[PDB]
Amino acid sequence: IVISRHVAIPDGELEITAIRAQGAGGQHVNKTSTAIHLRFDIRASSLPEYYKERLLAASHHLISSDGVI
Amino acid sequence: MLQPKRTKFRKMHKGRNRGLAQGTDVSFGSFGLKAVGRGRLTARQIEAARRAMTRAVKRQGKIWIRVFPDKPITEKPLAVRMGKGKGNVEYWVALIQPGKVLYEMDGVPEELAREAFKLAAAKLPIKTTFVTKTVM
Amino acid sequence: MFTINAEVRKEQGKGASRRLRAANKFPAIIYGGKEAPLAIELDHDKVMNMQAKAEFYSEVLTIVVDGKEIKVKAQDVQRHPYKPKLQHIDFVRA
Amino acid sequence: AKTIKITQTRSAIGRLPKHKATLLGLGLRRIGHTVEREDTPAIRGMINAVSFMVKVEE
Amino acid sequence: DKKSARIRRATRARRKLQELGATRLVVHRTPRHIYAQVIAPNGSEVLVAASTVEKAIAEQLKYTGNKDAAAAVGKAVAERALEKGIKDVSFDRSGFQYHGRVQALADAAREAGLQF
Amino acid sequence: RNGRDSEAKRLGVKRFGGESVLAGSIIVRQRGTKFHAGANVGCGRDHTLFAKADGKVKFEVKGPKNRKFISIEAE
RNA sequence: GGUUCUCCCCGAAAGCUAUUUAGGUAGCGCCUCGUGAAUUCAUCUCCGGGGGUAGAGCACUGUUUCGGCAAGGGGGUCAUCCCGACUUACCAACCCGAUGCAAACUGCGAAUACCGGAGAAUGUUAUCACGGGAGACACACGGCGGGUGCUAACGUCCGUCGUGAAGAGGGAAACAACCCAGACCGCCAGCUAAGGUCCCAAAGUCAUGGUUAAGUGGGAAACGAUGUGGGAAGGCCCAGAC
RNA sequence: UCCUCCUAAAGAGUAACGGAGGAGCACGAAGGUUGGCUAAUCCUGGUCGGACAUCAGGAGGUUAGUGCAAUGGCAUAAGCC
RNA sequence: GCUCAACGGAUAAAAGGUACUCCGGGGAUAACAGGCUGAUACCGCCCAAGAGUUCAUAUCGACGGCGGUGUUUGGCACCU
RNA sequence: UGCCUGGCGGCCGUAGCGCGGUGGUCCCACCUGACCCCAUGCCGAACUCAGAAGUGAAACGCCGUAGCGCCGAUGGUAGUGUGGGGUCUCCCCAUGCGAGAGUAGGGAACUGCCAGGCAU
Ligand SMILES: [Mg+2]
Ligand SMILES: [Mg+2]
Ligand SMILES: [Mg+2]
Ligand SMILES: [Mg+2]
Ligand SMILES: [Mg+2]
Ligand SMILES: [Mg+2]
Ligand SMILES: [Mg+2]
Ligand SMILES: [Mg+2]
Ligand SMILES: [Mg+2]
Ligand SMILES: [Mg+2]
Ligand SMILES: [Mg+2]
Ligand SMILES: [Mg+2]
Ligand SMILES: [Mg+2]
Ligand SMILES: [Mg+2]
Ligand SMILES: [Mg+2]
Ligand SMILES: [Mg+2]
Ligand SMILES: [Mg+2]
Ligand SMILES: [Mg+2]
Ligand SMILES: [Mg+2]
Ligand SMILES: [Mg+2]
Ligand SMILES: [Mg+2]
Ligand SMILES: [Mg+2]
Ligand SMILES: [Mg+2]
Ligand SMILES: [Mg+2]
Ligand SMILES: [Mg+2]
Ligand SMILES: [Mg+2]
Ligand SMILES: [Mg+2]
Ligand SMILES: [Mg+2]
Ligand SMILES: [Mg+2]
Ligand SMILES: [Mg+2]
Ligand SMILES: [Mg+2]
Ligand SMILES: [Mg+2]
Ligand SMILES: [Mg+2]
Ligand SMILES: [Mg+2]
Ligand SMILES: [Mg+2]
Ligand code: NA
Repeated sequence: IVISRHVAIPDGELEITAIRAQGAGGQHVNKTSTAIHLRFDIRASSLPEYYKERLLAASHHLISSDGVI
Repeated sequence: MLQPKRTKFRKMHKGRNRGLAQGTDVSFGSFGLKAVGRGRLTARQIEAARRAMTRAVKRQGKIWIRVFPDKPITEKPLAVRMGKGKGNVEYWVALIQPGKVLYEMDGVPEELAREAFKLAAAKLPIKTTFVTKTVM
Repeated sequence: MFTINAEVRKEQGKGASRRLRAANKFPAIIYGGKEAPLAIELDHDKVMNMQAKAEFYSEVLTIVVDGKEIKVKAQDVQRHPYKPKLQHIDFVRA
Repeated sequence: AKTIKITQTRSAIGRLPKHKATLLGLGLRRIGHTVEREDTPAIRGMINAVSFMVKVEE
Repeated sequence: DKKSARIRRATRARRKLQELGATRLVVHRTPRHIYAQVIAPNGSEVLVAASTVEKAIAEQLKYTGNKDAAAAVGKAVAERALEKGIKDVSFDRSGFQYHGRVQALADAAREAGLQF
Repeated sequence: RNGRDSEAKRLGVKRFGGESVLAGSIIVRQRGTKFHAGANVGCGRDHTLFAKADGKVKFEVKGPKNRKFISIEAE
């Protein structure tokens, strides 16, 4: 929701879905959607430049090649 | 954010909200916003109403908040079982009975009075009206 | 000098007074002095109009009961909590 | 002296134990059952206690 | 002060006597003219009160307000009590320390019939 | 934390006014001298008021402090 | 898990306390059988009782707003040296006035309930004691007072009442616990309760006034609107208004 | 396990993995009894000495204390000698 | 003479694993699913500070509020 | 019989506090003195003793005084038992009980026994 003392996330630019986890767990991890899958567009979010720019000028495994985290 | 500076106990019972109200007649200002309904006013609500009210008028006028939350309402964290003790204080509310004058105001023409009080009552979960100070 | 008609409260108490206030009247009590205070029922719309004037309480009033006329000053009034209504008034004789 | 005739008009089923005992202290057993009792203040109070399920013809 | 201090000193034993229900003999010393009384358990009426302030005991003494005058008063209340049939009483210091004039009165009355 | 308590003591007024008693029969159990020892009524170390004569209880407001006393009238 | 012929009579509990105890058991509470005994018991009225709950209040414990106030504080008028004057442009204790709030606040304080006494009526002794026999200690919903929970739950845990359990019949379409109501048996007899009366489907297309235009009736909030019925006043206006 | 308040619905009782605290002792004087005494705070003075010791007066009126928690008491003091 | 304190104390004296497992029971009680609820989730609406060159309502909407759905994770443990 | 005073009470603020006034024949109080009876955790302050020289100044009693304190109606409201109903975490209706606060006002205590002084 917040990063620095100045920039923050209004949650109106951050969609989350509840999907299933992996690995062990029994008949629970099968049905129950307990893992979180978070998507966050940067190109079209209320973030400053030098944040949008600095993300899109990076190579992190969380950042998709389409400017979405 | 109104709050009891150094209360006595942290958590208190839910209780009830039966009866009519006591802060009923306009005491301080020329006019006021009586509560026709019944319920609770979170500190966030009182703050938003006071801001929506003190901005509709400029720094002109004077406003009295005849309500103060002084009741800690607790909620359990998300995804917990029942039991294991009472929750944790998360906000403070003032129980409002029909008749409690929530905001008094003076120093502005009744035009600004009614307008600001409508702008404020838009931010409250409880029916309100507009009352004038009465005599005898 | 506001003239106010009236009637003696036939039966008194909470239930009767609530029936009264539902009948578009309301009670009031004239006391002050040595005579027994007079329990009065009296119309609501007239009186709620009268009290709207800033003179209703500063001046004197002529309560009419069985032809009798009483000069009184409204000492104390029980208003409704949130409705523009009156529940009761203390009319002090003289 | 003067007696008074009392009937039952409602069921004593969903009634409080005080009212069960009061109907017993009147002598009423059924709905429509009628009895005759001395008209004493104790009896008149015993009636206005269950005034909702007893009909009186003084 | 002085008066209420002594009175609260007395209140304890006064109330204890009022509890025990005894016909209590009371003493009120005073820089002059020591007084004495005898009051029934209900405490609203006395039976014997022989104090120096009576002119029968006035002249017969040098100074009302010495242990000797107190002894005369004690003998006087004792005689009047044995006249009133009161054999025994319970002494009341009334806050006064049972040392000087009050002790003189008490010893006198004790030797003069009253079984307190 | 919380969760503790103590078994209730069963204090109170075991005998009320106008209530015949025997000698020594307890009348009031209490902590303080909320009710004070009147005539024919004792006061145990528990501040328990008990009877000192077979009579009838009586509550009064004797005294300048209005403290309530409990007498027993052998009626 | 199962436990086998019949009728009649009474008929519970799912609570407390303790338990390597929690789904078992033991005493007691509740049922039954026998005996004994007292207005012994209940209800109503009166009389004597103690409370500190609801409500209220803010003297107390805190808490809260506004204002007046001001010891002090801290600046300069100060060097106007033992000492105090002013001001503070300001900072404010205490106190006062006006406004609320409290399960763990109370100088106030019910209704009820409970205890005790007396008085009649009624109750198949309705009561207590002992003895034979138990069962039961998994309770549920509804109302009322609550904690907890989210002033969520057919949630949970308490107090109290009712019901189901262990009670059928009528109503709520259907619907253990809601409303009416307690089934000994038979009747092709009647009056009623809740609930109903156009047809399914027994009973009013009932009578008098009203309202609703929505199929509202026959799901729902903030809020919004010349919807329409009413009431009370007003403003301007035949010195002719809108 | 025991104690105190509240929940607990003005008799008793009353549950929660409900809300707030405590104890597993101390004392031959901290008990008995007799006698005596009366607090906290603030103000004004007054050697350091200050906001705050001690001294005095005043206001106050028990807002102190109660060997240790809370409640209930406690001026006849249960408080201090 | 016992922190027999698990404090009505079962012995003077006793810790674990089991996915190699077994038996007796339970939906009295969990995992899945259905259920009641709707915190959470999602969706809509009210207010309008502001942003929108000026202009709140093209578009967006602070501080706050009112609901709907029953897609999530929960809650309860009602069915198995 | 009237007043004043002292003791012991009933009663516990309609009785207390304040403000103004007044009292010394008796009483009471202050007071004088203290080797002593006794006394201080130092002090004849207090307690105690031996007396009254002096004063009602303080104290206390009494009178007036509402400035508080206190008491306190009548109605109305709140709450509530029982029955019923709703638009139901809140109410309404029929009935019974009915406050609290506040208001009008009241309010400068009343009183028994004994003893003394004075009037008589
Ligand atoms: Mg009513
Ligand atoms: Mg129980
Ligand atoms: Mg309350
Ligand atoms: Mg069991
Ligand atoms: Mg059980
Ligand atoms: Mg409930
Ligand atoms: Mg069963
Ligand atoms: Mg049935
Ligand atoms: Mg049926
Ligand atoms: Mg059916
Ligand atoms: Mg249905
Ligand atoms: Mg029924
Ligand atoms: Mg039959
Ligand atoms: Mg018929
Ligand atoms: Mg038909
Ligand atoms: Mg429809
Ligand atoms: Mg209780
Ligand atoms: Mg109770
Ligand atoms: Mg001690
Ligand atoms: Mg002593
Ligand atoms: Mg001691
Ligand atoms: Mg145990
Ligand atoms: Mg064991
Ligand atoms: Mg292997
Ligand atoms: Mg198996
Ligand atoms: Mg099975
Ligand atoms: Mg499930
Ligand atoms: Mg289940
Ligand atoms: Mg369950
Ligand atoms: Mg299923
Ligand atoms: Mg003189
Ligand atoms: Mg002297
Ligand atoms: Mg003088
Ligand atoms: Mg009152
Ligand atoms: Mg006489
Ligand atoms: Na007014």
